[PDB]
Amino acid sequence: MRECISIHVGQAGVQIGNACWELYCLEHGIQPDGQMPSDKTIGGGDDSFNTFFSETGAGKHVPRAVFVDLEPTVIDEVRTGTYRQLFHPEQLITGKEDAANNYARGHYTIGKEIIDLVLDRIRKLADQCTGLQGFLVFHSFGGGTGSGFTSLLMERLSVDYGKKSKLEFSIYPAPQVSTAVVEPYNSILTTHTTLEHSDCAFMVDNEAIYDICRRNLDIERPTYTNLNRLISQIVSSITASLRFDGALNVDLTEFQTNLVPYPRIHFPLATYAPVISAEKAYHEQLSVAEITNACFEPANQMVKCDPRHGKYMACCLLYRGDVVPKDVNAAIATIKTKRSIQFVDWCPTGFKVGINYQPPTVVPGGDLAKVQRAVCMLSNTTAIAEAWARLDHKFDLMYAKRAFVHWYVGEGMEEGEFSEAREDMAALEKDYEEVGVDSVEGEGEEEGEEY
Amino acid sequence: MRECISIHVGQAGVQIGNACWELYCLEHGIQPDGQMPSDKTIGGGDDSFNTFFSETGAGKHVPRAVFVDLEPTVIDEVRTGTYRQLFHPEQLITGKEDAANNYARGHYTIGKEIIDLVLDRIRKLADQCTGLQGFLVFHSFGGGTGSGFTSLLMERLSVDYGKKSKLEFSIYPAPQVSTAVVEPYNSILTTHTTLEHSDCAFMVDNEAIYDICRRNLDIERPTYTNLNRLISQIVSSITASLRFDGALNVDLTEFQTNLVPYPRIHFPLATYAPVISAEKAYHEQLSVAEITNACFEPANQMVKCDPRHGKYMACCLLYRGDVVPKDVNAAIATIKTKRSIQFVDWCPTGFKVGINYQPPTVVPGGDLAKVQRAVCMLSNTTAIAEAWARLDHKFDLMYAKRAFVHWYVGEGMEEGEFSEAREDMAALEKDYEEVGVDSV
Amino acid sequence: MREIVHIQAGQCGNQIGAKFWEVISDEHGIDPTGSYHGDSDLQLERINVYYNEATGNKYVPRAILVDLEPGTMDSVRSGPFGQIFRPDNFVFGQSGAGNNWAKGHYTEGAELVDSVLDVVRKESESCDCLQGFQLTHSLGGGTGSGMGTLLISKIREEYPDRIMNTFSVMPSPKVSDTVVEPYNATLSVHQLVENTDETYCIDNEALYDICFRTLKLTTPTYGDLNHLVSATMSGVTTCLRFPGQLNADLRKLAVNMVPFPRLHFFMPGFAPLTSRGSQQYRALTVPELTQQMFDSKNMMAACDPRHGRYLTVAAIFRGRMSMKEVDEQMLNVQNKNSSYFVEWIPNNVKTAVCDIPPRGLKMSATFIGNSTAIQELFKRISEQFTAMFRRKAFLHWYTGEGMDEMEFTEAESNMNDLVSEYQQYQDATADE
Amino acid sequence: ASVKVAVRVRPFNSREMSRDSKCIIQMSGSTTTIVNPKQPKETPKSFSFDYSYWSHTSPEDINYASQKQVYRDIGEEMLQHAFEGYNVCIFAYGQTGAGKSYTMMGKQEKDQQGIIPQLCEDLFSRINDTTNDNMSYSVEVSYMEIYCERVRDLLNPKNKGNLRVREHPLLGPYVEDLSKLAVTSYNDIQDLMDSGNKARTVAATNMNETSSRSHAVFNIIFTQKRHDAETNITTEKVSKISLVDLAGSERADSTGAKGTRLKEGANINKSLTTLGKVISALAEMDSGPNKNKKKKKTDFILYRDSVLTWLLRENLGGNSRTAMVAALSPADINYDETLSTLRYADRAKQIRCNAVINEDPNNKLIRELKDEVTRLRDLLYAQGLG
Ligand SMILES: CC(=O)O[C@H]1C(=O)[C@@]2(C)[C@H]([C@H](OC(=O)c3ccccc3)[C@]3(O)C[C@H](OC(=O)[C@H](O)[C@@H](NC(=O)c4ccccc4)c4ccccc4)C(C)=C1C3(C)C)[C@]1(OC(C)=O)CO[C@@H]1C[C@@H]2O
Ligand SMILES: Nc1nc2c(ncn2[C@@H]2O[C@H](COP(=O)(O)OP(=O)(O)OP(=O)(O)O)[C@@H](O)[C@H]2O)c(=O)[nH]1
Ligand SMILES: Nc1nc2c(ncn2[C@@H]2O[C@H](COP(=O)(O)OP(=O)(O)OP(=O)(O)O)[C@@H](O)[C@H]2O)c(=O)[nH]1
Ligand SMILES: Nc1ncnc2c1ncn2[C@@H]1O[C@H](COP(=O)(O)OP(=O)(O)NP(=O)(O)O)[C@@H](O)[C@H]1O
Ligand SMILES: Nc1nc2c(ncn2[C@@H]2O[C@H](COP(=O)(O)OP(=O)(O)O)[C@@H](O)[C@H]2O)c(=O)[nH]1
Ligand SMILES: [Mg+2]
Ligand SMILES: [Mg+2]
Ligand SMILES: [Mg+2]
Repeated sequence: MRECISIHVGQAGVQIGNACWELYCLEHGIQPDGQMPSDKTIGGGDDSFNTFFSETGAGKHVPRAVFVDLEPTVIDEVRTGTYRQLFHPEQLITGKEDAANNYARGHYTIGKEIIDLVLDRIRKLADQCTGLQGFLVFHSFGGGTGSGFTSLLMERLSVDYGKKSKLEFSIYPAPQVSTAVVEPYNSILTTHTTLEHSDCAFMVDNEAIYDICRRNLDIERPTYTNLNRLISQIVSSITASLRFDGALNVDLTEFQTNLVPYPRIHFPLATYAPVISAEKAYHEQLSVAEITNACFEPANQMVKCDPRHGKYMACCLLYRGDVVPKDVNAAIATIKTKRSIQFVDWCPTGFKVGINYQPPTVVPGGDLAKVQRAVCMLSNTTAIAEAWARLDHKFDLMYAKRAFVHWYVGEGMEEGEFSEAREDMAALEKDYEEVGVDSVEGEGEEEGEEY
Repeated sequence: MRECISIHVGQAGVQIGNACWELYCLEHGIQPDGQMPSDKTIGGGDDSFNTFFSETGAGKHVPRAVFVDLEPTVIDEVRTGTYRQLFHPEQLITGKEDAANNYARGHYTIGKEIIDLVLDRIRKLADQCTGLQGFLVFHSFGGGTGSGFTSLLMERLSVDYGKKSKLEFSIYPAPQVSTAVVEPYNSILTTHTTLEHSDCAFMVDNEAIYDICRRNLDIERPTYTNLNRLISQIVSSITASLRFDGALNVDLTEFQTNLVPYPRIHFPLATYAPVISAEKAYHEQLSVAEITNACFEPANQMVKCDPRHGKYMACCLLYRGDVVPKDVNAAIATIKTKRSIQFVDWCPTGFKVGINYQPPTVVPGGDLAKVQRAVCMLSNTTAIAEAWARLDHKFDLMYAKRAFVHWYVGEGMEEGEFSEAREDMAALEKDYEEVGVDSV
Repeated sequence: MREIVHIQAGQCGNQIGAKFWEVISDEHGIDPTGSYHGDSDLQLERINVYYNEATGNKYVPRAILVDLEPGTMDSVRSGPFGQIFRPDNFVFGQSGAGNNWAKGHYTEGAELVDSVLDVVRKESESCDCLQGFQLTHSLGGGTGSGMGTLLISKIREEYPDRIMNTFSVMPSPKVSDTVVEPYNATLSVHQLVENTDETYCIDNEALYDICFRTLKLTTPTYGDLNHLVSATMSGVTTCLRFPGQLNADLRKLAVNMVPFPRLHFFMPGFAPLTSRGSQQYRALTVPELTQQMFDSKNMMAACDPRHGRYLTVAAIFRGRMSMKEVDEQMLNVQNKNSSYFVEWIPNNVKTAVCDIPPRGLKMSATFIGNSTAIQELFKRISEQFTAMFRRKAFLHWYTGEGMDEMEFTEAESNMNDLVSEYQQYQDATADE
Repeated sequence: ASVKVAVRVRPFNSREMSRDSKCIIQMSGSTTTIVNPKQPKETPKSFSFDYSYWSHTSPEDINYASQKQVYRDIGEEMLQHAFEGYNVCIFAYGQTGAGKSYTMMGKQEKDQQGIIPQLCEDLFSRINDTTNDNMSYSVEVSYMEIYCERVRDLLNPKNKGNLRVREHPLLGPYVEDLSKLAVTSYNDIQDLMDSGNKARTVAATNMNETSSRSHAVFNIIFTQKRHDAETNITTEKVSKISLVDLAGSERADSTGAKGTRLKEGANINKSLTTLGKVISALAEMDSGPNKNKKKKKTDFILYRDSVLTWLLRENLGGNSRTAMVAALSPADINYDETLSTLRYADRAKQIRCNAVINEDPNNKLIRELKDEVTRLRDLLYAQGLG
């Protein structure tokens, strides 16, 4: 009834997809083989929710997803793993070499010969849907595939469908740590297609999530599984309003209407307040006010950027569990009195509220405590520009001497499709500076005259 | 015979009619179902008096009345109440909404499409009559129906019948208390009806009757039922000379002859003297002098006017009970001896007297006490202009800014029709301030 | 007969409706299955105002449900009274307005309006003599504002004689649930000021304050707010359904309340509210009802009546009481507070009395006030509107659906004209 | 400048002859006197205006007012002001049977033409005579009716849909899709007129065989283009001429209205009452501050309660020179209604116009600065200081 296709590209996308689909199957009571014995025990119900799963005659449920990659190594783990019987066999792997941290190879030397099949499968999936809400693309900057093939796929999807919404959940390069040397080129070349075609893009950072895991959950040696679980919780909180019943429901288009002021500034940050270990789940009340306050703490941000250095253009709070609107109004009122949190003068309201009844689930073997109230906050702010500026510096230090450039031009790329991207990025960095300035004092010349 | 037709219009008229017909039925011995056991127990007499009741072959007595309203919510209470079998089934509701306190709706748009039925029923009722004397119209100013539809009906009746007397019993707006914001417009717009087509208009005020109930009857929280019962008593005292025997009888034409010196001044006041509770009915003689002095008290008037500020032009006293003419001739003298009561120069006589033997009856569950001597006074004086003048002031305060005017215009009335009416009203005031100017 | 058609649009209007039909059903005596199981004989005498008859002695509510999301329809059907309403009246679509006024008014609602109007025509044709309409919605959302004003315009075009009412839940000063409230509120008021006969201003903050300070509830929810709104809704129309000493149709209230056409925004109130544990201390009589009714903290619009002047006020009492006491109390509240009443209307209180009170109460009263202080509310929205229109904060979502800036400018101008009109009588002096 | 006021009396009609009546109105010069039939020889009233017109007695020329006389008196000055650059407007007024239409339309078939075709004749003759190599004119027309708070086009072919009214933020209210058509000759505009008058909605009443059920406005946009390609600019001046034929005030008991006619009369009366309130309030507003203190008290006038007042807001007050033509019935029967008209005519005289001639601001400033600089330079050069 309200369908959403999920597209996962690259190793990061596929692994986050594993975490997300584990969470969804645990949430709706579907076994890893697709059967749902809970419905048989109940004798009938709507548990086969159409937002993510499609039902066949025999009761088997198949997810609405499309996995893509160029290395067989990652998809082969899924094809012989615990969820081998859940997915359709069409996993869309390119049985060849990989892009190898090269944007050009991902875009238009190896991205071809696989894009057509992917688009055909997406066409079949969309035809099965009786009313679409949008797409959810999971990818990663820096990697060759997740940049180039993502750019090509978004271009083709925007041409073919056009009106439907398109959201992203991407891993931005961290300020200090990185697992590659040619990351900035890939990120800068990706920014154009991230800007023109996508409608609302969320960004996260591995360093921030590492710090959150260290400080809050008391895990000294985390791995990618915990980070993927946290991102899965974020996405589930985003999409919970389409599935379960609630007092105030927020559709996917409501996010876009209430969160982006102008078409070019659709880069909000995300946060999840009650991250706490089972041991520390006690000794604390975890009331609505506490989690709402924690959402605004600069230390809990999932991107290495300080909100105190900018201004909040807009915010959107999604609550889940035992919450009553009165406490939400009180929380927002007390937040509006603090002077550290700054709001641009042209958005006096600056808040969106959504409440859902289903509380979050617990994954067996996880590291998050069972709680009765949760909140996910999405903030459109001007601090994020700082992060971009840092990455931009790195790009220049490698492009002055034309390092690692022959690999890119050797795969059919002109040298001046580089500088071009930089200029585009610079223009974006201007707009975030322009919007955040307070309205000039008495913007309409001066007033006061005869009546 | 001596026969009258009663027309009740609007909620106030219908409720006053309920009280009035309860009183008449109790007076004559007619049960609520219309049967009179007194006929089968006595075998004679004329207790089926034709002044108010028409007799059928089976022995049932149907009243001579016409109830009218533009909503069903009020008259339906009669159709499913205690007196459902007394009245004829034809009660003339308009199967629509009400006039909404709007003169224009009640006179031009919604007031029509029911006038024809009302006229047909009145014609049928008057055809059965054999000496019809006059009409009694009960209504209330300030209501859309009671103003507009009453005006339309009065015009049609004057055109059709012409010579029959048409008395009026109306509820004038009070100076201070009120239950609608647009009362002055509706009250001023209907001066033409009461001034041109009516023959004698009696007015009362809710505040005056509230004060009388609070003081004389010791009722702290009265409601409309007591007011209706008192007005019913006054109407009965007016009409009693037609039905029962008496030493001096007064017909309706005699009332009109003695209370109306000139055509345009037919606006007398009415008072009823022995209003007293059962507990206070003792400790007092309630003789003729006491009751006839009670009529002249400013505090016992039924409209908030002070008779001391004007001059008495005519007076008519109607006694019911054990009263002998001697005691009546002696009081008329004492009140002529007193100097606080002023009579105009051109009326050397001043007083008309009538006496009837039938004493007033008591309604079960009522508040008036049983008494052996009663008197109803009707007095034509110049003080009534005061009650008019205040209202005119109110009208001005709303007409300078044209407040609440588009409702009237949207229903077919023209703006100038307001102003014209006001001038007419002013002229009326001017003539009651130049019939007293002492003659020179 | 005086028959009313009810329409509900959006989540807020739909839920308020639900609780209105649970307060009007008990008062007449209707089972959830539609059968009648009452006691008194006056409950069926005027049932046809809000209910149509069906062959099995059944009574179906004469209502119409509208939305652009199936979820709210499903919630109402899966409820205690979901089976009482006619299935054919559940008009809805998919791909809701998305909190966008343009989508509700121009793009998405333009398709569903034809079906809703067909249902409205069918329902109105079956009536014997139609009195008027009434519609419940919230001005802060897309579906409510858009389709409500569109339907109001269409119906007023087709049925010009009949009276039209609205019960609007309007943006709160501090409380905010959506970011683009000012645009929707301005664009909806631009139509409401033109195409309606009465409007009642509801605000969430006032209801929360009443629940806290007067009813002493610890955890209010939307059900209590719907409860209060439903109580006022029933009290307004009580005089059409039960007998009394003084009667007041909706048209009579409109005539007595609206001095000029562009002043039909009202402040509602109800009495008594006692907090379930202090009734044993509080007496019940007409003076205390008037005292609670004219108090400033009782009003449901979050506008202080002491900051302006009462143009005109109306009181509908329900119970068995004396008329002298009522008249004396209204005169007293006039005379003591003469500074707050306009001088060029000699008497500006309308009074009505009905005999049958609510089921569990011995007396009750409802209040409809018309005062200048409401202008304050509009000013707030206007200020906020400017703060987002000076820079085109969220404009491309609207212009993308077939709109232009001229509409925004004229919508602002009309509200400013209304505020100036209300202000003209506010200040003292004026006089003759 | 004040709003000019003209008053004109028509002769008796058959309705006033079958039921006997007498002539109550007199006039001398610009003053008109009203006698009271109900209270005669008590208080005869007099009122002073800009023009009074006695068209009662056609056979005699003693102070007789023909159509050409009234036209030469007001329409010629309005057209001259329009040629200067002003926007001008003269609108009728009166009660059902006052002859408001006979004054603004007249009879084309006779020489006794109204004040709409004679302007058109004078305008077309003037532009045809004054046209040159360096002088050209562009003239366009529109005509709209207000039936019951809905605007309908008469020039357009059959278009059932009603027209929406918008508010340009700079230019004020206007109608959207009003069929504005250009004209080049008398015959073209005359045919447009015949179509428009045939399209107007009319009905028969007991007060008038052919009465009007709608207000009607005639707008002419006139463009003066001076074409000196070396020096001057084209489209030098733009002006608006508008004439209004309001519907007559209905009385109901003396018209026989019923059903649909009564509803139309109610709507007409509401519109006229709103217009009267606007007139009185505007006169008060312009009278008070002008003489009281000049404080500019912020009592604002309200035109939003009727589409008629909204459309004519500029003409009622602001950038327009405006005048009134009150038609009157002489019979005693209408003595009240006639009197009201006279009073409202008086309230029109106190109203003030605030009208200016303007062009593109850059052109005006450049021309004025050039003139000043030329004068200063000439003075300097004449004295040898340049
Ligand atoms: C012991 C006693 O006196 O019980 C009362 C009571 O305590 C009070 C507190 C009731 C109670 O109301 C509340 O507590 C309440 C809470 C939130 C929102 C609204 C009300 C009562 O629930 C409400 C209930 O009202 C009714 O029974 C009316 O018929 C009422 N019914 C409903 O609204 C209704 C709701 C759901 C289902 C069916 C009916 C009504 C009022 C106006 C118009 C129509 C109907 C009454 C008298 C009481 C209780 C039960 C405690 C009061 O409610 C009203 C509005 O009448 C609170 O103000 C009054 C004062 C009463 O004294
Ligand atoms: N949060 C998170 N980030 C990941 C994960 N896996 C990879 N990444 C990030 O992704 C970056 C590498 O890009 P990928 O898209 O995974 O590379 P790829 O998919 O193999 O495509 P190629 O570059 O062509 O090899 C690394 O720098 C990581 O920071 C993961 O499981 N979780
Ligand atoms: N004395 C007395 N006066 C009453 C009574 N009922 C109503 N009134 C008066 O009637 C006035 C209101 O006008 P109504 O007569 O009720 O209006 P209506 O006749 O119902 O006509 P509509 O307004 O169209 O319904 C009030 O000022 C009351 O004083 C009553 O029972 N007794
Ligand atoms: N001064 C006049 N000389 C000759 N004929 C006249 C004169 N005044 C009116 N008439 C005729 O009598 C009729 C009444 O005039 P008319 O202009 O129609 O009234 P009006 O003011 O337009 N009111 P309405 O009838 O509602 O439009 C017209 O048809 C004229 O032909
Ligand atoms: N009183 C009341 N208000 C509500 C309720 N639900 C939502 N609202 C209000 O409605 C506003 C949102 O409007 P919405 O229902 O989304 O409008 P729609 O999207 O067009 O249907 C918020 O400001 C809420 O305060 C409710 O149950 N009761
Ligand atoms: Mg790879
Ligand atoms: Mg009534
Ligand atoms: Mg005409």
